Formats: sequence, C-alpha cells, structure tokens
Amino acid sequence: ASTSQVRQNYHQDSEAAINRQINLELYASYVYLSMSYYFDRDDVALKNFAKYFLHQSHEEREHAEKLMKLQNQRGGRIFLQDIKKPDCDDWESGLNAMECALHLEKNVNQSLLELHKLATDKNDPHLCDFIETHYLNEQVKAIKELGDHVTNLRKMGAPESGLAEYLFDKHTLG
Amino acid sequence: ASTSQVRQNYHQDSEAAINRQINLELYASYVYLSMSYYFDRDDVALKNFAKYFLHQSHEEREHAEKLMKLQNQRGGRIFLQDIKKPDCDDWESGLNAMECALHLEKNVNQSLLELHKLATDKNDPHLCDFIETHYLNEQVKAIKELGDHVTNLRKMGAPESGLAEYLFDKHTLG
Amino acid sequence: ASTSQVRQNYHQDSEAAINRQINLELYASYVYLSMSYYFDRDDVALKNFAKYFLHQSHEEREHAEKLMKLQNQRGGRIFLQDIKKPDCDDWESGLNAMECALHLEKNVNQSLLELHKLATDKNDPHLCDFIETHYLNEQVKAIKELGDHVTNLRKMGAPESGLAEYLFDKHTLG
Amino acid sequence: ASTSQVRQNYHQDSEAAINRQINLELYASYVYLSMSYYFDRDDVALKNFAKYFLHQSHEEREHAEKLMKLQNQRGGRIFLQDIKKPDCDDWESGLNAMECALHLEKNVNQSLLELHKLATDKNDPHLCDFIETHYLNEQVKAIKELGDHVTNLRKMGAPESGLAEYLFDKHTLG
Amino acid sequence: ASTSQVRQNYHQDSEAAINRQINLELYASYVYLSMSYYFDRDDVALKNFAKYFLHQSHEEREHAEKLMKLQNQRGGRIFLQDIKKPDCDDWESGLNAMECALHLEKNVNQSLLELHKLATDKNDPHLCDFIETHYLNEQVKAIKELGDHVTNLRKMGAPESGLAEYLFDKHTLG
Amino acid sequence: ASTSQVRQNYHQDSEAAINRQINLELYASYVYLSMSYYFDRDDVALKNFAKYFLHQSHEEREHAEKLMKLQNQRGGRIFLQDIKKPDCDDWESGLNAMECALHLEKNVNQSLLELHKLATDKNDPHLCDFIETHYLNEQVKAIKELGDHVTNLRKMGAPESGLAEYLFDKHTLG
Ligand SMILES: [Cl-]
Ligand SMILES: [Cl-]
Ligand SMILES: [Cl-]
Ligand SMILES: [Cl-]
Ligand SMILES: [Cl-]
Ligand SMILES: [Cl-]
Ligand SMILES: [Cl-]
Ligand SMILES: [Cl-]
Ligand SMILES: [Cl-]
Ligand SMILES: [Cl-]
Ligand SMILES: [Cl-]
Ligand SMILES: [Cl-]
Ligand SMILES: [Cl-]
Ligand SMILES: [Cl-]
Ligand SMILES: [Cl-]
Ligand SMILES: [Cl-]
Ligand SMILES: [Cl-]
Ligand SMILES: [Cl-]
Ligand SMILES: [Cl-]
Ligand SMILES: [Cl-]
Ligand SMILES: [Cl-]
Ligand SMILES: [Cl-]
Ligand SMILES: [Cl-]
Ligand SMILES: [Cl-]
Ligand SMILES: [Mg+2]
Ligand SMILES: [Mg+2]
Ligand SMILES: [Mg+2]
Ligand SMILES: [Mg+2]
Ligand SMILES: [Mg+2]
Ligand SMILES: [Mg+2]
Ligand SMILES: [Mg+2]
Ligand SMILES: [Mg+2]
Ligand SMILES: [Mg+2]
Ligand SMILES: [Mg+2]
Ligand SMILES: [Mg+2]
Ligand SMILES: [Mg+2]
Ligand SMILES: [Mg+2]
Ligand SMILES: [Mg+2]
Ligand SMILES: [Mg+2]
Ligand SMILES: [Mg+2]
Ligand SMILES: [Mg+2]
Ligand SMILES: [Mg+2]
Ligand SMILES: [Mg+2]
Ligand SMILES: [Mg+2]
Ligand SMILES: [Mg+2]
Ligand SMILES: [Mg+2]
Ligand SMILES: [Mg+2]
Ligand SMILES: [Mg+2]
Ligand SMILES: [Mg+2]
Ligand SMILES: [Mg+2]
Ligand SMILES: [Mg+2]
Ligand SMILES: [Mg+2]
Ligand SMILES: [Mg+2]
Ligand SMILES: [Mg+2]
Ligand SMILES: [Mg+2]
Ligand SMILES: [Mg+2]
Ligand SMILES: [Mg+2]
Ligand SMILES: [Mg+2]
Ligand SMILES: [Mg+2]
Ligand SMILES: [Mg+2]
Ligand SMILES: [Mg+2]
Ligand SMILES: [Mg+2]
Ligand SMILES: [Mg+2]
Ligand SMILES: [Mg+2]
Ligand SMILES: [Mg+2]
Repeated sequence: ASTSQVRQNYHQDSEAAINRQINLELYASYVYLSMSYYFDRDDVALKNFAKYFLHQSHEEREHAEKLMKLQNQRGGRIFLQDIKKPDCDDWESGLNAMECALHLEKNVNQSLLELHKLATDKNDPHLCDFIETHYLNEQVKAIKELGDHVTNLRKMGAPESGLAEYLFDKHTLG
Repeated sequence: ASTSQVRQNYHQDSEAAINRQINLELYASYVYLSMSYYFDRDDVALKNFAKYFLHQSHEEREHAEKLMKLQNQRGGRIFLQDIKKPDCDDWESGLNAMECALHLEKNVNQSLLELHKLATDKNDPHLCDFIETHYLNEQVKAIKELGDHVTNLRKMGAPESGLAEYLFDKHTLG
Repeated sequence: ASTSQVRQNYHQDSEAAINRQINLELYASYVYLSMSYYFDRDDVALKNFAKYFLHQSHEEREHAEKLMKLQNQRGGRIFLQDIKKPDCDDWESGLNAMECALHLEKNVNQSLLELHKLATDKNDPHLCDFIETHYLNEQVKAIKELGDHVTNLRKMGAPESGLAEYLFDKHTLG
Repeated sequence: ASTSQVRQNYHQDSEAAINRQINLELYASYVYLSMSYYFDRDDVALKNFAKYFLHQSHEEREHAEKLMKLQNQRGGRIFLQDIKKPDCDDWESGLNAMECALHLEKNVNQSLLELHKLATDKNDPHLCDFIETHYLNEQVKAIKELGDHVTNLRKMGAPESGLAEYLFDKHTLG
Repeated sequence: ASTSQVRQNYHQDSEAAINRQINLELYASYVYLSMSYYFDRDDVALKNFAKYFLHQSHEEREHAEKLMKLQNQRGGRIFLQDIKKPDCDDWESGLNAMECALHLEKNVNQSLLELHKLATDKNDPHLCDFIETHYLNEQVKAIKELGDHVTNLRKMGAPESGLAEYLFDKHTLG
Repeated sequence: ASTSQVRQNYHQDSEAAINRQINLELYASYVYLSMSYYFDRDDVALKNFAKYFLHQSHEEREHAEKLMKLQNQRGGRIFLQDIKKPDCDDWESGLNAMECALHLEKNVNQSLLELHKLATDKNDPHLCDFIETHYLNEQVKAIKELGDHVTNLRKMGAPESGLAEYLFDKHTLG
C-alpha cells in the first residue's frame, strides 16, 4: 500500500496502463520471434526474412525493458502477465508475415496513443514526453517500413511468385 | 502432415519434447526478467543484482532460440505456447531471489535430463549430443554458481543484514 | 594377426564399420566432384554451383582422412576398397543435383547412425563421441542447407526456369 | 550427511568413482615425475626425455584438478587418499620408460572406461559428456603417441643402442 | 550426340584418352593416400613419410581436376569410372613405398607420353601444349625426386636399418 | 653401489635427508591442494581462498622439483615414497585453514633447519648455500604472510563472522 518515496504526479491509472503496455511489447516480441523461425523452416528457407523478424523481436524486448525501467523510475510497481502465444503458427508467406507485422505495429501504436491520451488527461507531461520520445516516432517509422515492404512484395507478384519473395529477401532484407 | 525433406531419425515424441523445452527456456527468461526489475525498484535498489538477473534473462532467450533452430534443423515444427508469468511479483530479498533462481535452474536441468532420457530411448545420438554440448554443462555451472551465491549471502547474514546484500552486490556481482 | 599395442575397447566389428565408412566418404567426395564439373560444362555454365559442389567434394575427402586417422589412433587397420563411380554422368539441372546431394547426405547420415548404434552396442564411448563430435551435427547442417536450397530452387520455378537457376547461382551460391 | 544444494542426478557410486579417479590421475602425475628425473641423472642424461615426462607429469596434475572441480560442481565431496609411489625407482632405459608410460596410460584409460560405464548405468549424461570431452580422446591420443614412440625406439635399435636413444631424444622429443 | 558449341580440332579419341587419364590421376591420388596412412600406423610411425605421401595425394587430385577442366574447355564430356583400390594394403617399409611411388609415377608418365603421341597424331597443338606445360616436366621432376629418395634410403641401409628410415624421415622429409 | 662420477663432498646422510625433504614438499603440495578445493565447495564458496591455496600448492610442487634436480646435480639418487593424504578432509573455515597452513609451513621450516644442521655438520657448504638461497627465506616470508592472515581474520571476527571471511577473501586474497 504505502507510497513509493519517489512517486510524484503519477496516476494509478497510468501505472496500470504501463503494465498493460509492457505485456503488449513482450507479446510483439513473441510474434516476431515466431515469424522469424517460420522463415528458417527448410520448406520456407528465406534467411533474410528470418533475420529481419529476429531483429524486430529483439527490439520489442528492448521496448518492454525500457517501460519496466520507467515504471520503477516513477515509483509504480511492475505486474507481469502471461505473454500470449501468437495467433498463427504458420505465417503462410513473406507477404502475409509482413501484412501481419503491419497490423501488429498499428495495434501497438493504437495502444501507445491511448496511453498518451491517458497521460494527457492526467496531466503527466513527463509520461507524455516519454512516450513521444521513445515510442511514437519508432512506431511511425516501423509502420512506414512495413507498408513499403508490403507494397514491394505485392508489386513484385508475391505471394504466388516464389521468385518475388526470394529476390526481396536478397535485395531489400539482405 | 507430409514429411519434412530433412527429417531423419527424429521421433515425434522428441519433437514435442523440444517444443516443451522451448517454452521452459522462455519461461526461465521471464522469471529472470522479473527478478531483474525487482532489484531496480527504488525500495530495493541493488543495481548489480539487477544486471546479473538481466544477463541471465537474455541468456535464457538465447537458449530458447537455439532450440528453435534445432527443431527446424531436424525437420520438426515449432509450436509455441503462452509464456506463463512468474510465480512471484515481489522477490523479497537478494537471498530469496537467488534461492528461487537455484530452484528454477534445477527444474530446467531436470527437464533437460528427461529430454536426454527420451533421446536416448529413441536412439537419437545427434539430439543427445546437442543437449550434452549446449545445455547440460551450462546447467551444472549455473547451478554451482547460484549455490555459491546463496552460500555467501547466508554466511554474510542475509536476508536480515541489508549490509550483507549491499556488499555482495558490490563485491560478487559488481 | 597379433594385436596392436594401442588397441583397447575397439571391437573388430567397429574396425570393419569404420573401413566401410571411409569408402562411403570417398564415394561422397566423388559424387560431388562429378556434380561440380557438370556445372562447368559450356552447356550448363553455372559457375557457383560448380564451386559449391567442389568445396563439398573437398570436405568429404577431409571426412575420409579423419576416419583413416581414427582407425590408426585406435589400432585398427585400414583396408581400402574401389571408390565406385557416381550413379549419374549428367546431373540434369541445378535442382536435380541438389536433390541428389540431399539424398546422398541422408544416406551418409544413415550409415553414421548405424555406426553409432554399433559403437553404442559395443560400449565404445570414445567412438560414440567421435562420431557425435565430428560427424553427426555436420550431417544435420548439410542436410538442412541442401533442403533449404531445394526449397528455394523449387519456389523460384526450377528446373524449367533457367532464369531461376541462374539467379540462385548468383545470390545464394555466389 | 545432509544433501548438497547443488546435487542432482549424481549417484553416490559415481561420486566415489570420481574420488578414485582423482587418486589415479595424481598417481600418474607421480609416475611421470619419477620418470622425468630418472633421465636427468648424470648416468642417463637424456634431457628431452626428462622434459617430455615432466610435461606429461604436469598434465596429469591438471587432469586431477579438473576432476576435483567436477566433484564440487556436482555436489559430491572430495576424499583424498595417499598417492602411492611408482613401481620403479630406476626406469632402465628410454624405451622401457616409454613402455611403462604406455601401460600406465592404458590402465588410466581402462579406469575411465569403467567410470563411463558406471555413468551410463546410472543415466548420468552430464558425467558421460564430461569424461568423453575432457578425457577419452586425450587418452587415445596419448596412447597412440606413446605407441609411436616405442615403435621408433624399437626400430632404431633401443635399448641396446645408446645412439638410438640419444638421437630419438634430439629428433622426436627435441 | 549433338556437338558442343565450343568444340574445335578435338578428336574423339583424345576426348576418351583424357577421360582415361582423369581416372589414372585419381588412382594415383588413391595410392598416395593409402601410403600416407600406412606411415601413420602405430607400428610404422614415420610421420614425415606420412605427410610427404599425403601432399603427393592432394597434388594428384589437383592434376585430375585440371584434366576435368580441360575436357570441358575443349567441349569433350567427362565420363568417370571406378577408382580402383591400390595394389597393396601394407607398404612394407619407407624404401618399398618410395620404390612403389617411383613405379607409379613412371606409369603415369608413360600414359601421358601416349596421350601426347595421340595429340600429335591428331594434330592437336593445344592439347600437346597442355600436356607439356602442366604435366610432362612435373612427372620428370617427381621421378627424379623419388629416384633420389630411393638412392638415399638404399645407401643409408634401408629397409633393414630402422635407424636409416627414421633419420631419412627427419632430415629429408622433415 | 658404484659411485656417481659427479659426486663430491656429498654425504650419504645428506642424500637421504634430501629424499625426505622431497617427500615433505610433495606432502605440502598435497595439503594445499586439498585446502584449495575445500574453498571451492558450494557450501564454502570462497574463491580467492581457493586460488590462494592452489597457487601455494603449485609452489610446493616447484620446491620438490628443485630438490630432485639438486639430488641429481650432486650425484645422489632419488627415492620417492608415498605422498600421505592430508590430516583433514574438511578444513572448517578460512581461519582454520590459514592456521593449519601456518603450522605446516613451520613444520617444513623445522625440517629445512635440521637439514641445514646436517649439511653444516658434514661441512657441505654448497648444500648449506642451496638451502639458504632457495628455501630458508621463502619459509620466513611464507610464515610471516600466514601469520599476518591469521591475525587479520581473527581481528575481523572469524571464524564466527562469515562476513569477515567473505571480506578477507575479496580484499586480501583478491
Ligand atoms: Cl503520485
Ligand atoms: Cl492516483
Ligand atoms: Cl496472467
Ligand atoms: Cl524520422
Ligand atoms: Cl524421422
Ligand atoms: Cl515418430
Ligand atoms: Cl498456450
Ligand atoms: Cl566446466
Ligand atoms: Cl580391443
Ligand atoms: Cl573384437
Ligand atoms: Cl574393392
Ligand atoms: Cl548447429
Ligand atoms: Cl543426486
Ligand atoms: Cl545415490
Ligand atoms: Cl589413504
Ligand atoms: Cl584427435
Ligand atoms: Cl572437333
Ligand atoms: Cl573426332
Ligand atoms: Cl567403372
Ligand atoms: Cl625443372
Ligand atoms: Cl662424496
Ligand atoms: Cl658418505
Ligand atoms: Cl612409501
Ligand atoms: Cl625478504
Ligand atoms: Mg494487452
Ligand atoms: Mg536456416
Ligand atoms: Mg521495430
Ligand atoms: Mg514496441
Ligand atoms: Mg490461448
Ligand atoms: Mg495476420
Ligand atoms: Mg524524437
Ligand atoms: Mg512447460
Ligand atoms: Mg536503477
Ligand atoms: Mg545462465
Ligand atoms: Mg536455459
Ligand atoms: Mg496464470
Ligand atoms: Mg521461489
Ligand atoms: Mg562441453
Ligand atoms: Mg559402402
Ligand atoms: Mg568454367
Ligand atoms: Mg559438406
Ligand atoms: Mg562426409
Ligand atoms: Mg560399376
Ligand atoms: Mg539423384
Ligand atoms: Mg559439436
Ligand atoms: Mg586407485
Ligand atoms: Mg640435467
Ligand atoms: Mg599426456
Ligand atoms: Mg590423466
Ligand atoms: Mg607401498
Ligand atoms: Mg613398467
Ligand atoms: Mg572432443
Ligand atoms: Mg586407367
Ligand atoms: Mg600419427
Ligand atoms: Mg607430385
Ligand atoms: Mg599426376
Ligand atoms: Mg579389384
Ligand atoms: Mg609396389
Ligand atoms: Mg614448363
Ligand atoms: Mg617425511
Ligand atoms: Mg568454484
Ligand atoms: Mg608458498
Ligand atoms: Mg616448500
Ligand atoms: Mg590443522
Ligand atoms: Mg636470498
């Protein structure tokens, strides 16, 4: 119960929202992990898709860690939840994985936007700045990159052209 | 259904056991993550406990990844499950965290030993070698290190001596 | 007849099996040699297929040499046999060569697995360790790589697309 | 009585066997020490035989130390015994010393093989791996080297040719 | 049937003769391989004989490869045959191995001379130049070196003097 | 029986005394070896005590070797005896180990002093100089260092303070 000695201008609702966001970032890490190893299957075998999604997975773990650090910086208390498995076991194709990643990042961005709204409603400028500085432009860049990737794959003839996915793997992700 | 072109001498039971082990390693990663940020709380404030457990968390993620790679190398199919949250939100003390980590690593080791027994019963020497080479001695070393740590903390007067935990933090984990 | 001064715990059946395995490795070297120069024909002209299979040929000669060294280390006696010519003179296509290499490596792996079973039945842990350390994971990696290659070529449109085989030659084997 | 906190899957019989093996390695160190200084006598005066056996003596001390470390890693308890003096005070000749070293290393290897059998019967894969990784191939290499040395000395005309032992000292051990 | 686009002034008899020569070079590689590991036996133990013959074995594999490349350069088609095992399993002595190698190289040289005669009869100056440039002087040098070696071993008292073979191993092959 | 060609002014009693001293130095090496691994136990876990005593163990082996060399330099003949196991299996504490080491080094010093008395009574100045130069001041320094260590541990509150032994381990032995 008793307060943290550091706590100031940090609403309990913001504290809870940061714990939800921690879960979401870990969930995103897990989705990209799954995607990565899909492309490492002997019957998929797109090694640069695999590295690309692994890198993205590790990023998301870093995003989670930074929110954990924030929780403590502000005197909130971290409460972890189960990290749900991804929706898919088999991601179908390079294009479909990229489409799923785009939708994931748009979902993560919507959560961060709700979090910023809350921080604004509770007049927490430090939390607003945090989210703006470390998260919002990362999301906009990730979303733009994924859209670019989907566009290229589509134009190249994916998913039906295995050639298209192979060449994208070498030229864009390589 | 149809076979993987790479698959040879890889029993379905071993395939399932590797998927269980993947979950366990990710679970271990999560426990150490939680422990790490506990020591980063302003009311705990043992920064080298925090770094030590973070490093251990990242290790475990690497151990999971290597099993995922193995699954694919052998032509098995990765099936992920929810990563359960840790048993504890509050780890009590440096000593109690170390005790919990020891019990975690002994549990992980017991799983790997059951996995090796299975691999032996199914006459899978490649899988036996894998487990021996990459996992079993890591576990024995981790277990020994954690026991050493618990011993020192106990001898120093933890958990009642906050001095003991502070000085261990600086001299052993620092 | 009279024993080797070094010989210990080395069954005559293991000695014979190692001589068979020596022949098999040299045979594998010969198959890859043949494949290599097929891709060097003026009417095939895929120079990176050619280098890839030449490298694999030299590897296999090294694998044979290490078994010869082992035979002597254990006090067995090397008995060489004719190295049979490969099954094919003309390997048809990049894809078909890769398919044949996959089947070759799976055959070599099955032989090594039978050899390990024998070594296990004769309670020869040094020989078990030898095979595990120097051979079994090499086979699993070779098999996985070849499967990956076959998958890519298939997805790209080989063997009918001469473009697919040309581009694979440059991007994967180059 | 009470258990070690680290102990897992480590049979008391294996614990005792490791203590016996520790004694044997120290015993081997002592035999090579004695051999070394024999060749340093003014009436023997083969300085490279002396260095060769001293190096081998120090190796064996390292092999003992690694088993001591293992005992502790696994939660067993080290119990030392007297290190018996070697069988011989006077080793007769370079050839006879080499012959005695060959028989010593074959004895040490037989002990390690019995130890591996025990570890296998008690389903201790970590201990099996330990012995395989750190000991069995060292023994096979040592045995092969000693056999090679005995062969050369014999072919050269030792022990009757003092010239043979002198020249072996310079060309093989030098 | 249909011609190679590159083929010019390349008689079918020369094409067949190059395929025979390819087999012979691989056969020579195999003889030297066998010789090499004979000297690696614990009861022979002449390590520089072993390295010398291994080097010669690898050379011969290179000589085969260059003929394979030639076949393709000229638009002929490679047809491989079984590589026969060597005549001997046990090479008796350093001197006898050297004598056998001399006879092998003289046989290989006689084949190359017949090949040059054919190339001359078919007015193939490119093939004549090839053989002259890459093969004939190599043979003359190899033959001279082997004769020199046999002479020295004979003068030193081989094969009865094990000392002679030991010292040759160190001073000439070392 | 017959004399060594090198022997001069070297009494048989001195020869025997040097053989006894060789045994004592090896015995000291063994005591420190045992002490070292005691501190490596998971329930003791003082790693710098362990390194300190291991270093001391290796020193003593060097002291033995130098006496063996001396025996031969003077034309005496080395006669080895069993190296007795240490008095203790369990050394109780850092303080008690240090106390036992102090008593060991004082015993070794008393032996060397008796040896010097003998060398003096037999008018062997070379042996007197040997002992003075290589042994007596080493003993005085070792004894002083061990006394210093015991004093510090005692003042710090050992053996009851596990904190004291931990901090000594880091600051003095570290
Ligand atoms: Cl607040
Ligand atoms: Cl609030
Ligand atoms: Cl939950
Ligand atoms: Cl930007
Ligand atoms: Cl299977
Ligand atoms: Cl199955
Ligand atoms: Cl689940
Ligand atoms: Cl280790
Ligand atoms: Cl045997
Ligand atoms: Cl047998
Ligand atoms: Cl045959
Ligand atoms: Cl691997
Ligand atoms: Cl146990
Ligand atoms: Cl037990
Ligand atoms: Cl005893
Ligand atoms: Cl080896
Ligand atoms: Cl023509
Ligand atoms: Cl023609
Ligand atoms: Cl044939
Ligand atoms: Cl010349
Ligand atoms: Cl005298
Ligand atoms: Cl006297
Ligand atoms: Cl005795
Ligand atoms: Cl001083
Ligand atoms: Mg959520
Ligand atoms: Mg891969
Ligand atoms: Mg990202
Ligand atoms: Mg994120
Ligand atoms: Mg669910
Ligand atoms: Mg989706
Ligand atoms: Mg910014
Ligand atoms: Mg589980
Ligand atoms: Mg902090
Ligand atoms: Mg770890
Ligand atoms: Mg793990
Ligand atoms: Mg739950
Ligand atoms: Mg717990
Ligand atoms: Mg290992
Ligand atoms: Mg065969
Ligand atoms: Mg070419
Ligand atoms: Mg290969
Ligand atoms: Mg092979
Ligand atoms: Mg045939
Ligand atoms: Mg085929
Ligand atoms: Mg390995
Ligand atoms: Mg014994
Ligand atoms: Mg000397
Ligand atoms: Mg050795
Ligand atoms: Mg040893
Ligand atoms: Mg006795
Ligand atoms: Mg003997
Ligand atoms: Mg090894
Ligand atoms: Mg022929
Ligand atoms: Mg050798
Ligand atoms: Mg040559
Ligand atoms: Mg040739
Ligand atoms: Mg035949
Ligand atoms: Mg012959
Ligand atoms: Mg020339
Ligand atoms: Mg004594
Ligand atoms: Mg330790
Ligand atoms: Mg000392
Ligand atoms: Mg001493
Ligand atoms: Mg004592
Ligand atoms: Mg002095």
